[PDB]
Amino acid sequence: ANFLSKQQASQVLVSALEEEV
Amino acid sequence: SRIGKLLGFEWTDLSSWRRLVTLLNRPTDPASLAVFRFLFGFLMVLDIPQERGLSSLDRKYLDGLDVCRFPLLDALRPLPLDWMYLVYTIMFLGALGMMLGLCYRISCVLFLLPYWYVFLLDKTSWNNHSYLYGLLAFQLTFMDANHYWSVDGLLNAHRRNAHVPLWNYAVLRGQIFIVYFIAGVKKLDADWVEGYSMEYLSRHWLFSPFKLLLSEELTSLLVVHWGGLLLDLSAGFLLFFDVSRSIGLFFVSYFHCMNSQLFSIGMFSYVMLASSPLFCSPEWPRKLVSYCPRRLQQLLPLKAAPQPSVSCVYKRSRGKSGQKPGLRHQLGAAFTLLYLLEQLFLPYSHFLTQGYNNWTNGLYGYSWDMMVHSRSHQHVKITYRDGRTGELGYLNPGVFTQSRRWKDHADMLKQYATCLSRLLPKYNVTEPQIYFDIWVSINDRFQQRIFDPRVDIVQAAWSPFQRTSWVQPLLMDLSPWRAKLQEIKSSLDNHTEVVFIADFPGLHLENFVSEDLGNTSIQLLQGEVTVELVAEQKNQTLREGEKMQLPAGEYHKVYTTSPSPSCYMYVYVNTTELALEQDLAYLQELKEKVENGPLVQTFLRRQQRLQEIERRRNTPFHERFFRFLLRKLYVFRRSFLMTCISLRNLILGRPSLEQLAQEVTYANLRPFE
Ligand SMILES: CCCCCCCC/C=C/CCCCCCCC(=O)OC[C@H](COP(=O)(O)OCCN)OC(=O)CCCCCCC/C=C/CCCCCCCC
Ligand SMILES: CCCCCCCC/C=C/CCCCCCCC(=O)OC[C@H](COP(=O)(O)OCCN)OC(=O)CCCCCCC/C=C/CCCCCCCC
Ligand SMILES: CCCCCCCC/C=C/CCCCCCCC(=O)OC[C@H](COP(=O)(O)OCCN)OC(=O)CCCCCCC/C=C/CCCCCCCC
Ligand SMILES: CC(C)CCC[C@@H](C)[C@H]1CC[C@H]2[C@@H]3CC=C4C[C@@H](OC(=O)CCC(=O)O)CC[C@]4(C)[C@H]3CC[C@]12C
Ligand SMILES: C/C(=C\C[C@@]12O[C@]1(C)C(=O)c1ccccc1C2=O)CCC[C@H](C)CCC[C@H](C)CCCC(C)C
Ligand SMILES: *[C@@H]1O[C@H](CO)[C@@H](O[C@@H]2O[C@H](CO)[C@@H](O)[C@H](O)[C@H]2NC(C)=O)[C@H](O)[C@H]1NC(C)=O
Ligand SMILES: *[C@@H]1O[C@H](CO)[C@@H](O[C@@H]2O[C@H](CO)[C@@H](O)[C@H](O)[C@H]2NC(C)=O)[C@H](O)[C@H]1NC(C)=O
Ligand SMILES: CC(C)CCC[C@@H](C)[C@H]1CC[C@H]2[C@@H]3CC=C4C[C@@H](O)CC[C@]4(C)[C@H]3CC[C@]12C
Ligand SMILES: *[C@@H]1O[C@H](CO)[C@@H](O)[C@H](O)[C@H]1NC(C)=O
Repeated sequence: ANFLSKQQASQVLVSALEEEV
Repeated sequence: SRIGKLLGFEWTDLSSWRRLVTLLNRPTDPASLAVFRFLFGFLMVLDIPQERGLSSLDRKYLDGLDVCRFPLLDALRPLPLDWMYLVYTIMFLGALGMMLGLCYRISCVLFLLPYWYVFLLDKTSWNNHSYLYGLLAFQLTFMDANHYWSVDGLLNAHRRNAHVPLWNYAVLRGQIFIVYFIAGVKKLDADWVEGYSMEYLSRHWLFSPFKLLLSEELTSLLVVHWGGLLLDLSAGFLLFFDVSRSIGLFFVSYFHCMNSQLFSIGMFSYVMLASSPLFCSPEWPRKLVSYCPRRLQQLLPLKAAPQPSVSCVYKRSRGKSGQKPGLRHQLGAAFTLLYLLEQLFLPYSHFLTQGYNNWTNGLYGYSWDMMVHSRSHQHVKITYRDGRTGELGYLNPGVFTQSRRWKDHADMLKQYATCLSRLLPKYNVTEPQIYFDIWVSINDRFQQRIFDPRVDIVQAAWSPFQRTSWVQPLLMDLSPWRAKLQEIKSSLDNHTEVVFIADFPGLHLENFVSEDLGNTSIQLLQGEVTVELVAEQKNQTLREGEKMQLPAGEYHKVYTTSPSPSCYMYVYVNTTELALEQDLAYLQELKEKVENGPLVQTFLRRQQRLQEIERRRNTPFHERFFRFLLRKLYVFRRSFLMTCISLRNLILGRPSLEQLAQEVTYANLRPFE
């Protein structure tokens, strides 16, 4: 449950601040 | 003596070490210090189970788990779960003793040590208010805040209503003026002044009164950015001087009350709202009982005068010449000076620790730069190559981690790569070589790679005092494109989306368009790129202005050939999504017309969610208050029960698995729902 394939890994087309916990 | 009234001392007091030592140990009323100590202890007691993570310790530190951890030092390791519960219990007891004033010094140390151990345990939980809590505890350890309104005076008639030295207030006042000054001198960055950091914060309903005389963009530019910068820069000067104390008090109170509602930053707002009466006279609690009714003036302790103490040096014109200060007074003065100097210097120490400097300087947590830089992540890809057979595989991004902050820092990335290298052999993999490919856009800029994708991070070189070599520089000479980017984004339909990408020369981007992503195209804005279709092997060159349509369900590669960085954009439509919505709307309209003369289930559940939202809007605030109190009570009860279970296990021993299961199931009962 920790391996992908080339198809799902290469999908590119699918803001946060570090102070809020 | 106008300056003597303005500053509280004279120039002659700073002309010698002896005079300064005498001035810094001047007797002072201890009431304000006691009130601040009580409030700080109470707030820390309330904060320990919520933000520090006492109610998630079993999930975070579950025994026998494969997790990658990010400590400041790899020599620091966590203990088993029961010893974590013991450490948190000790910290809670220390905070309670600090609040009550009972055994002040021992309680201070008991709170101080485990807190900093837990703080240094994980680098991914550092922020500014946790750092402030640690600093405040460290300061309060060396003070004497149990000289008034404390249990320690009831069982000892030598620390009740006694004087305190002056530097006890000077240290705290100097600290609260570094927070506000070094926080508005970091908000003189072009992205805060121009109004790019917090652009959507003005949409809140709490800014509605300002909209009666200002436009939305003007409200965002003036009230949120410039007003905040001016308040941060001038709050300390307003609070210090008694001519303008009331206006400064009102302004900072309004500011912190607003910030408590806008964001979720724990107890930061309440802490800094109780640290502002430490700028008023040290006798304000004593004077505040003169306005309460005399009926309620008899249950409180009698307001006598402070009694002499050995901590502060005494210099009187008639009451003897004065005693030579001992080691205590000189140590206190030296501590004040050195601590203030170091606190001033530390936020600007980033030119020494060059290994922690990414796009943003230093590690986050100790530089007083809040809500200045915002990040957006587009794609993350982790690929390993087997060192024996050469097979290529892809890992799920963020597998053995409990955070997401490793994507921005090179040290955290190195730690994650080492953890993966150690953990992968357990899954039938030889020694791996791991590569990373992360696209980040900071403050509404072009998306670009932050790390080199051709470098094996396992064997890379990283040092704390050396600048990292595999970190891609931020393309600063593309910010003036943001107005055109915003215009292009605004000039769109309700179905299309746009992605802006800037690529370095010599690298290429490989993408796989999904089947549902029909009608996708690439348009070039600057530079020159070549697009290759993997299926039909052929290259096509592009120039500034033209666009090309790409197929669905196929691999395509984009190559950058210009000597300078080039930027393009993606325009794509979800054909399946639009078709689904249009048929759903048509069917709903037809059914409504017929009645009045799984897609349906999705529409009905969305309508049910909207109805629930509108009913929660219509209902008053008392149900929300009841629910909030119920949730808080549940979290407190859960933490208490798990702590008791672990303490019993530590003291006696593991009784049995069945009984353990029964008590664990009991501990999550959700009292009232
Ligand atoms: C020391 C406790 C400080 C508590 C921190 C609270 C806030 C202060 C902010 C500190 C910023 C960063 C500190 C930089 C120096 C300390 C770290 C250090 O030396 O060790 C790091 C590094 C390895 O770290 P890993 O966790 O493997 O790196 C992650 C990727 N693998 O260690 C080494 O290289 C071995 C030791 C070499 C340096 C040792 C120290 C030499 C002198 C520097 C003084 C250290 C600073 C102390 C700060 C005091 C005042 C703030
Ligand atoms: C107009 C000329 C000065 C311009 C600006 C003046 C100060 C600006 C705003 C300062 C806000 C608070 C930051 C500093 C807080 C610590 C000093 C402090 O609280 O002073 C008050 C206090 C007396 O005040 P009260 O009796 O409450 O009188 C009420 C005032 N109406 O005075 C003292 O603390 C005496 C100590 C002298 C300064 C020592 C503390 C700071 C030391 C600085 C360390 C850095 C080293 C370099 C400095 C060189 C100093 C030799
Ligand atoms: C004495 C033995 C028994 C003790 C208790 C008996 C049963 C009562 C059990 C209490 C369980 C729940 C109460 C504790 C919750 C306290 C409020 C709290 O922490 O609120 C959190 C909230 C932040 O929440 P977020 O999730 O960020 O909200 C998002 C908003 N944008 O923070 C605050 O509200 C801070 C306010 C500080 C506390 C308010 C003080 C007012 C009440 C004072 C208490 C007076 C008595 C205290 C104890 C008396 C002992 C003699
Ligand atoms: C028996 C089972 C069902 C446990 C359920 C009880 C809980 C509702 C208890 C367990 C821990 C208790 C808390 C433990 C510690 C404190 C600290 C205490 O802080 C103080 O100010 C008290 C000290 C003092 O003023 O003398 C206030 C009550 C509170 C929140 C208690 C409120 C009630 C809690 C959450
Ligand atoms: C600075 C800002 C956000 C960042 C940050 O505030 C945060 C989150 C914070 O935790 C903090 C703690 C202590 C010191 C500084 C900071 C901050 O940096 C947003 C300003 C907006 C503000 C909430 C309204 C300001 C309005 C003007 C002051 C106008 C006066 C009011 C009118 C009645 C005349
Ligand atoms: C593919 O998507 C593009 C982008 O939305 C469509 O181009 C738009 O076409 C409409 C005409 O119906 C124009 O009004 C818009 O101005 C066009 N957009 C842009 C950015 O020029 C295109 O029609 C779509 N093609 C198909 C077959 O659906
Ligand atoms: C498409 O053009 C590129 C030149 O940009 C050709 O050469 C490749 O260039 C990239 C980027 O420099 C290298 O990483 C590759 O190794 C080059 N060779 C190949 C085979 O990709 C590329 O050959 C052209 N494509 C075709 C099908 O001719
Ligand atoms: C049992 C052990 C792990 C507890 C940890 C204790 C040591 C490491 C803690 C206790 C007090 C801490 C110090 C408290 C205050 C400051 C000032 C700050 O500006 C830099 C960090 C610094 C200097 C801390 C460094 C870490 C420190 C020295
Ligand atoms: C939108 O496109 C994605 C692929 O990028 C697809 O998984 C998703 O199902 C689409 N939306 C709908 C509503 O089908």
